[PDB]
Order: sequence, then structure tokens, then C-alpha cells
Amino acid sequence: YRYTSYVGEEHPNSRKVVLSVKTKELGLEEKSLHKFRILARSRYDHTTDIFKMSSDKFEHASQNARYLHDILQRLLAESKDLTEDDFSDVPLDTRHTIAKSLRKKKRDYEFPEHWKRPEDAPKKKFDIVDQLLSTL
Amino acid sequence: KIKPTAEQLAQWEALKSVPIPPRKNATLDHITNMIMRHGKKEKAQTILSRALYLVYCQTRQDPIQALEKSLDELAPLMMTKTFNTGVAKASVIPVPLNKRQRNRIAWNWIVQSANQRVSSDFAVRLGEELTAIAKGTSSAFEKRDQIHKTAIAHRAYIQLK
Amino acid sequence: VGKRKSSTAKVFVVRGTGEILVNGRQLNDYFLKMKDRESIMYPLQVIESVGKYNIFATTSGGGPTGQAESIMHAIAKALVVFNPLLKSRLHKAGVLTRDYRHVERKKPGKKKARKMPTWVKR
Amino acid sequence: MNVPKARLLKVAELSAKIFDQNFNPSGIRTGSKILNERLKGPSVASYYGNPDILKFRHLKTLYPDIEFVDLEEQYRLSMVEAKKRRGKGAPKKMKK
Amino acid sequence: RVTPGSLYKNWTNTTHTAQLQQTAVPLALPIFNFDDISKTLNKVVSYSNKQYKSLHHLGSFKKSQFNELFQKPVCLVREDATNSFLKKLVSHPVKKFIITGEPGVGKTVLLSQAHAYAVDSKQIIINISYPELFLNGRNDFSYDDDLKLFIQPMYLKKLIRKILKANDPALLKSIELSKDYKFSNANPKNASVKPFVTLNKTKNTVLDLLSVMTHPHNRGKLMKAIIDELSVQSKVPIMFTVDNFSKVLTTAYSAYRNTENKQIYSLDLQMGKLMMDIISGETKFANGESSTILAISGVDRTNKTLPVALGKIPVDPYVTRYHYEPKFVELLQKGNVTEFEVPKLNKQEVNELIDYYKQSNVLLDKDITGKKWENLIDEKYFLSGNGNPRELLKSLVLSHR
RNA sequence: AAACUCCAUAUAUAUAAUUUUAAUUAUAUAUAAUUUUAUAUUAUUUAAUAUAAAGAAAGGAAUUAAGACAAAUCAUAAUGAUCCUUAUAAUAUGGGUAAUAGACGUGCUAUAAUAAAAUGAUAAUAAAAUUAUAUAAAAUAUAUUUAAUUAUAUUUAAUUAAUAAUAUAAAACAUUUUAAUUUUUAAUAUAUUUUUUUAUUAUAAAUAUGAAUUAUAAUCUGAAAUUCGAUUAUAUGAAA
Ligand SMILES: Nc1nc2c(ncn2[C@@H]2O[C@H](COP(=O)(O)OP(=O)(O)O)[C@@H](O)[C@H]2O)c(=O)[nH]1
Ligand SMILES: [Mg+2]
Ligand SMILES: [Mg+2]
Ligand SMILES: [Mg+2]
Ligand SMILES: [Mg+2]
Ligand SMILES: [Mg+2]
Ligand SMILES: [Mg+2]
Ligand SMILES: [Mg+2]
Ligand SMILES: [Mg+2]
Ligand SMILES: [Mg+2]
Ligand SMILES: [Mg+2]
Ligand SMILES: [Mg+2]
Ligand SMILES: [Mg+2]
Ligand SMILES: [Mg+2]
Ligand SMILES: [Mg+2]
Ligand SMILES: [Mg+2]
Ligand SMILES: [Mg+2]
Ligand SMILES: [Mg+2]
Repeated sequence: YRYTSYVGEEHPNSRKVVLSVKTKELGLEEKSLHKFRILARSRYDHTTDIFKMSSDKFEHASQNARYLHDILQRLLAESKDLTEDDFSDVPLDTRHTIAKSLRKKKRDYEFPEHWKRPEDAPKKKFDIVDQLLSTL
Repeated sequence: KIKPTAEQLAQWEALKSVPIPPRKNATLDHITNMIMRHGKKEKAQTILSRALYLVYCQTRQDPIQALEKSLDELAPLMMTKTFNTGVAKASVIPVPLNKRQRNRIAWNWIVQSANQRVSSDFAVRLGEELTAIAKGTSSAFEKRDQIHKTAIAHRAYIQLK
Repeated sequence: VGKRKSSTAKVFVVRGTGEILVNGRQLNDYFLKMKDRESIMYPLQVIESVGKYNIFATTSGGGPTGQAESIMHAIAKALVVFNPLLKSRLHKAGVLTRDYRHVERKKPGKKKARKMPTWVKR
Repeated sequence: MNVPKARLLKVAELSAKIFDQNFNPSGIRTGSKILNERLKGPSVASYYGNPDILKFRHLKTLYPDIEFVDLEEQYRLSMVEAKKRRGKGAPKKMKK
Repeated sequence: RVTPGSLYKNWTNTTHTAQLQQTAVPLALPIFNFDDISKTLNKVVSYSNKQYKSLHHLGSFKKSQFNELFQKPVCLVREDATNSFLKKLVSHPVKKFIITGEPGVGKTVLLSQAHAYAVDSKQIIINISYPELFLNGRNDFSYDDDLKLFIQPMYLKKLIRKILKANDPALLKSIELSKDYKFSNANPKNASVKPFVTLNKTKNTVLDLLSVMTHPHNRGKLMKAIIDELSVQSKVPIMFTVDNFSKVLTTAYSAYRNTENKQIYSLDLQMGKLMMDIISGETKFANGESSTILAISGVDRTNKTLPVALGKIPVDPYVTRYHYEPKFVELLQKGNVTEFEVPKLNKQEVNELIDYYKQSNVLLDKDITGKKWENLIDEKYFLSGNGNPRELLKSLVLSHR
């Protein structure tokens, strides 16, 4: 739960609280985890296995945090139900994540490993005065 | 302490005799620029090279060289430039031309003569015109001849002589 | 690292047989205009070392022609390390000069940098 | 979209139930955007300033000891007096 | 205001259609044969006369290539690219390929080589170069009642003619028919006399069937019959090929409109459906050595379909019909299509090409005179993007920069 | 005036646990040039040209003096004099500032093939700037049988921000099409130009340019769109 506070000012964003969890770190079975992810929708990113959500609905920060916690608990309860509602056959919708990725830029490319030349690298040049000095 | 290696030195020596290679054929580049309009150089380049390809196909010999020759032929070596002449008769004088100016004059004529050809694509028209000039037929030549004749009249109107 | 206009090109030049990779893909795929490719080659062409050096370019910012120019600039600097005696030659060729040509800003009264709105004497 | 529609709708409804957000499958004008809009009134009201600000009147209230002088007011009074003197004073206001 | 001799077309069209191949040097090059690839493994090779005849009819040699540069269209054999593909074709049990690669790498050329090989080895070739013609709506069509699909009886006729002419008649007339066939007659002669044309089982031939000339509404029926006949026969191999198959994959719905104003699906047509059936394990040819060789074109659109069909990307279910058609993928999976990546040119191959071009006299004076040969080759390799043949060719000839 | 100044540039140092990452960056602090050196060739120890070797070394912005033009502003604001004080001061409802003969500037869009239009999802390539009087993502629905595109509606995920959104930049480049143009089409044959060729038949001054003007239907903002706003659709298709 990340809280924000503007020191001298009275910003209306001081009420904003943001819960954020890795979904694998939550105590869930695999079927329930998938269901939880489905329920999350846009809130769950799939590249980083992270689910976060922020609330600005209430006056105070503490209230907002409490509300977020309650939501999380409700989500968990829903995930652990499994009675006449599995969501085994609804694949993970990753459209929002791909849209976000498109908006940003990528530097996925790397230097080819077979192009490397360790033999052409500069070898350690012999410094005799330094060697003499190093008596420790 | 610099410490240049032997192989590097040998490579440098080998390089030394070779002159630095030119980044552009200058006359061609000039032509492409003249063709070009709205900073759309790539399109002008495509047009020019396509035309040169066509020319080559029609008559199998270096197209760039042929174009240069055509320019040399067509470009009038001097122009009868008009003057006010201290508020009197507008006494014309033959004036020598820079290489670009010479080839610029030639190109405009070439373009005009191409524009009389049939096709929709200008590049095709241009290529046909270039082939005709290589073979040896244009009103551009006649215009050049006329210019030269007009320059010949006014022999000693040149100032420094 | 080379720059031109808004472009920035970090380039890894290595002694292996001369192949190119611009920004994690093939050279002809990245730079469609042959002019840009020719420009990129030019530092390797002033030397007789196109084919000698593998080049892994990584560009960011600006447009294609400017990016290509920044890559070229970077390559010349990279080459300079392999043999310092050629540095003068590269400089003479005009590859070691960082091309300063910077986009002029729109001034207030003018429409563009220099383009003023029409004048009217009467 | 090989995945079925009804299932997706059900999932969306469930998600809506979990969070507070409403579930409108038909896509009818509910009026949600009228109320949900944050009301901007206090900020608008606070435009010109804090009306309770110290004035010259108060600088007599707070510090009676110090005989202050409001210069602009004094000038205005002097101008009024001058106008009265030279027959250019304000005409007496009608009451009716 | 136009003469017969003058060039009125646009550039690409002009280069294709105005014979500037006329003024070109004759070149005594070796001949392309798969049986003697060991001799000419990495050398430029002109095609045989018979191959050329067949290949032109099929539609292998295309407009945007630089086939105008030489007396006739020419390729080189490649150990990594063409030879390997040929070996795979020979060896594999399925014999079912899709030629993938980057734009200009030489997919068509590979197709042309495959066709030439098939011609050499006594095989019939049903080539569909440019499916755009049948897929895009620029020729007549009609909903047949017997066959529940839209026939296209201008394109179909042309395709039949190509089949007839590309292939030699001795190989084609070795095939007796399985069934009898009635067709509507459509000769200038015997119109009133012969209202119908009848082909018998044993007496008649596949050549005769091909030569039949009907009204538009029976043309699709004729085509169907021919395909069936070819499937049945085990005497000769049938090479089916479709180049620019990328267009087919992407253009799922044609430009044709049915009675109600909405677009007709590609599989609701005769030609596209037939093609799909051939691709998949459905219209199975009786003989072995009977292949389908598809080819992508960089010209056409790219999307998730073809990668998903092959072993490339996992199947995202949420991507749209426009960017991913699953039916086509399913069809591709059904008929086990093993893809073939065309590799880019090696340095040696590039050098060999450049040498050939020099011999033919395509190189410019600035390239040849006053320049080291190895250095020139290296520059060419650099400018092509490390051996894209088309790009290299463009740099060589269409540069003038 | 120049210079110091700012932007931009090159280099160095510092900082950033390289998940707020773009280190190919950002920002503080320096150093750097109004560049230097040498050989020659003309004119008189120097100054212009050329050549060479040393360097990343090449711009833009702000600053526009004195006086003058009784130049502009009392409608940013203030003040002198003067005039109005049941009115020349103050509030509401509507109308006007958008009226239209001719005329005058600035622009925008055009008058088609060295130029216009369709398309282009392992989404070709930017920068600068905005988002608590908000920015509005994904996705569903309708226009629209597929879907995409474009436009609305439905509903708000994320972020008050190097973190999310506005926003997959566009020309480019590539295939396709393009009337004027019997410079094409389609029926036959034809064939080693087959997304094509040849033969013989039939294909007879504003368009498949432009987008003014108008008709109807919807949508958006707002309490309200008649005078007098902005979109979308189906028609209308001047002039040039
Ligand atoms: N493999 C090969 N390709 C060649 C040869 N000669 C020319 N080519 C090129 O091969 C290209 C065909 O590539 P293709 O994959 O059909 O391009 P696409 O249509 O964009 O996919 C042509 O543009 C030719 O220039 C050759 O000898 N071998
Ligand atoms: Mg192709
Ligand atoms: Mg990083
Ligand atoms: Mg100053
Ligand atoms: Mg002054
Ligand atoms: Mg004044
Ligand atoms: Mg005045
Ligand atoms: Mg006053
Ligand atoms: Mg006034
Ligand atoms: Mg006032
Ligand atoms: Mg009043
Ligand atoms: Mg006004
Ligand atoms: Mg136009
Ligand atoms: Mg794009
Ligand atoms: Mg959206
Ligand atoms: Mg962002
Ligand atoms: Mg129009
Ligand atoms: Mg008119």
C-alpha cells in the first residue's frame, strides 16, 4: 500500500492510496489464480505478474486504503469459490497490456554473442613500477 | 607513448596512396535536386535512376556517362546576358558559364522535350528523351546552336577581352 | 555514440566479417532509402575496411536519414579506436565532424523560423 | 473472437460486482456521467481571493495607539474638498 | 496521339512489357537440371528451352524482377537455398511447402526453379501466380447451383488454358478418364448441330477434357471435373503451386457481393475453396511426388495468421478476424505444411552474381574501372543488407546516386 | 557596439541500487574558440587567397541607444482637467456585435498522373508539451454481416506523472487504382513479354478532379444551439 503526502500543501491527491501485489505471491491454487486474474481484467498485467489498483473515492487516505483492502479480500473470496463458476475456458485477455507496450518503446535487441571477439580485447599491459610498489 | 602496431602501420601506408573516395557523383546529384520539389528527394532519385535504367536498356552502354556527354554537348558554353548599360541601349554581353549553370540550362530543355513524349509516368518520358539525345536528335541542340550564334554576334562587346 | 538532428546512435563495431544490424534488424529492412545505407557505409568505404568490421548499430530519436547519419558518425569514431593513424584521413573525408545543423525554432512574429507573413506597403 | 460472448459478459458482470463499478450490458444512457463528474464549485468560488483579508479599517481596531494614514483615501478627500471649493462638487442626490 | 512503337505505359509496366531484352548480349550459360546439380551447384544457369516455354505459360517470370537485363530470365543454383529445397521436395513424405522469407529474397525464383524441376521430371504443373485476380473482384462470377460456391468463368478459362499450354501433351494425354462427362458446347462451329459435348471413360483423354469449351455456367463444372481427374490419376505427378499466397491468407473476404449487399467469403468461391482443399489433406492426389508449393510475397499484407499456422507464435484468441483468421490456420494445420525459409545470399554467391552481371555487361563504369573487385563485392554486400538479391541488383543497376 | 547571458554542441566529473530507465538518457558543476599553427602566392613587418594538420567545433534566441514621428493606447490599469449624478451610475429578459450592392487586405481549399486515392498488427521512424476548474486506456453497442477503419454511445483501467493517459506520428517506402486517353476494356483465337503479347471484332472541354451550395436524419457541448456553434450519415456536386 503506497501512500502519498504533500508536505506544505493540501493537495487532493494525498487521499490517493495504491495497493499493488504480484499475483503469484498471493496464497492461491492454480485454478483460483487464473480466475482472480480474469476478474482483475485491466488491473492485472501479465508480463510482470502484477495486479495493482488505486482508490480516490473517499475523503481520507486511510479510508481509501481500507476500501482497497476490502476489494482485495472480496477478489480473493471470489477466486477461492469454484462452486459452479471456474473460468477455466476464458483465456487471459492481454489487449490492454499490448496497447501499453505499443505506447512505450522497446530495446529488446542485443549484441550477437557469436560476433564477440575476446581474443581482440586489450590484454593487461605490464607495469613494472606498480608491481614493485605492490609489496602488501 | 603512442605505440602503433606493425599491421596498423602497414594498413595506414596502404591507405596513404589511395585518394579519399567521393560521396556523390556531383552532376547527377545536382540533376536530382533540380528534379526534386518539396524536400521529396527520394522520389526525384527514383525517377532519375529509373530513367537511366530505361536508357541503358534501350542502348546498352553506361547510362550516367552518356547523360554527362549529352549535358556537355547541350550546355551552351556562354550566354548573352542583358544589361541596363548606364541608362542607354541594353547592350548584351557574352558571359562564361559555371558548370552547374551550363548543365542547368541543358536539363530544363531536356525536361521540356521529355514532356512532349506520351506516357503518364514522367520517368519513362525522361528516359526516352535521354536515349534520343544519346542517339542524336533534339530541338535542344537547335536552341543551343541559336544561342551560340547570338553570342558570336557581339564579339567585342566583352569588356576585359 | 553519434548524433544528428534529434537522432542518437550507439554503435558496437567489432573485427568480425562485415555484416550490419541496425536497431535489432537487417540493414535493408531498417533503412529503405539506399542513400542512408551508402552514408552508413562511407566511413568503412574511405578506409578499405567495408567487409572487415561487423557493426551492431542501435539508434533512437529523429527520423531515418538523420538516424543513418548519426550511425555513420558513430562508426567513424569507433573505427578511429581500431587504428589511430587513419583518424586524420577520416576527419578529412568529413565523417569525424559532428554535423551541427540544428532545426531553427519558430520565432514569434514569423510563421516558421525565417518565413514571415506577407508585407503590404499600401 | 473465438471465445464465446455470453461467458465474457458473465465475467464482466462478476468483475463489476467485485469492484464497485456498474455493469451496463445494453449500453443505454444511464446518466452516470452527470453525477460521477467531480463538482468544481469551491475552486471556482476561490478565484478572486480570500475576502477576509486585513484592510486599513482594521492597518484602527487592532492597534489604536498608532495613528495610521491611508494615503490614497486622504488624496481622494483632498480632491473632493478642492472640487467643493471651485464649484465642481457632486450635485445633491435625489431621494423621491 | 500515340504510335505502335512509342512507350505509353508507366515505368514498371514498360520494363515488363516493352521488349528491351531485345538489345542484349547472347550468353552461353549452363542449363538447369536437378540430375546434374553437382556440376552447376553455385553458378548462374539459363533454363532449358522446354522449361522456359512451360515457365512463361505458367507465369513464373514476373514484372517487378529485372528479367529485362538479360536475353532470357536467369537464376543461379544455391546449395543453401534452392538445392536444399529440391532435396526436401524429393525426400519428404508429405511434400507440402510454403516458401517464406524477407521481401526480395527470391521466393518466386525458387518457385520457378521448382517448376523447371517438375517439367524436367515429367510432371504436370497447375500454377496460380497472382491469386489477386480471382480474389479481388475484377472479372465475372456466378453462384453455381450444383456446386455450392461462386464460380469465376473468365479467370477459370485462363487458368485452364495455362494448364493446357504449360504442360506437354504427351504426358497430359497419357491419362484416361475415370468417369464420363457431359458439357454444354460453345464452339463457333457445331453450335446448332452439337448442343452438348460428351467425353467417355476409356476412349477420351485429359487433354481432350482440357480442350472443352463451354458456356460460363458450365466452366466451373469443367474445372471441378478436371481437378477430380487429376486427383484420381496415379500415372503422372501433379505439382500445384500458388505464389503470393500471403494475399489469399490475408484477404479472407473477396470484393464480390452476393444478392444482399455484403462481401463474399474466399471459401465460398470456387477457386479459393478448391485451392484450400488442395492445400489440406482433402483432395488427395493418387500419385506420390505430387506436391503443393505455396509462396509468400512481401508485396502483400502481413498479420498473425501465417505465423500462427506455422511453429512461430502461440494462438492469441482475442486478436481480430482481420489480423487473425483461425479457419485458414486450421486448414494449414490439417495438411501438414512444413515451411521453408529462403536464406539470404552468402558473400561468395554475391560475388558470383556480380561476376555474371559484369559478363552480361550490366555493371556501371564507376563500379568496374578504377576499383578493387573484392572491395566492390564487400560494398555490394553491405548495401544489399548482407545479401538480399533484389536490393543488391537495385544497388548495382537502379542506383545512379 | 562587442563581450558576459540563454538554447543548442563537444569533453570531463558527480548522481540515478539501469523496475519512475530513456544510461542511445536527465541535471548540476566545470573546461572549450570572437579558433590555432605552418608552407606558398599577390600586394605592401602585415593582409587577402590557396594548400596543409590540429580540432566536435557550425548556428539560433534575448538585448533594438539618443533623438524624432504631438506615431499607437484614457477599452489592461491608473491619474489631470472637464462633463453625467432617478443617470452618461446599477440589475434582469431578449436582440445585436455574425446585417450585405460594390471594394480592399490576410489566409484555406482547390483546378489530377515529376500526383491524387485503398491498403500496410511480430504495428517503419520523432520531438516538444498537457493532464485535481482533469487526461480518459482497454473492452462492449450502434452506424455497417463478417472485421478493420472512422464517428458516437456504454464505462472508467491507470496517473495527478521521467512511472499511466492524450498518442500504434505523418510524409516516406511497397502493392493496387486512377477520367481526360480506342494510351482502355472483353469475345475469340494467339505464345519462349502469360499480374503480359499479337491478330480481328465490338467498345462514340469539369471526371472515378473539386467540394461550394442546399435537403433530410442522427450525435456532441450546454439550462438554452431560432437569429448563432461543432460532428457523423444519406443525398446535393457551383465556380475553378
Ligand atoms: N534466389 C535468387 N533470386 C534472384 C536471382 N536473381 C534475381 N533474384 C531476385 O529474386 C527476387 C524475387 O523475390 P520475391 O521473394 O519474389 O520478392 P517478393 O515478391 O517481394 O516476395 C527478384 O526481385 C529478383 O531480383 C537468383 O539468381 N536467385
Ligand atoms: Mg512475389
Ligand atoms: Mg535503460
Ligand atoms: Mg549586445
Ligand atoms: Mg531610440
Ligand atoms: Mg502621441
Ligand atoms: Mg496623435
Ligand atoms: Mg482621464
Ligand atoms: Mg475612447
Ligand atoms: Mg478605467
Ligand atoms: Mg445605466
Ligand atoms: Mg468581427
Ligand atoms: Mg489530384
Ligand atoms: Mg505506421
Ligand atoms: Mg479506446
Ligand atoms: Mg507514459
Ligand atoms: Mg471528389
Ligand atoms: Mg464551370
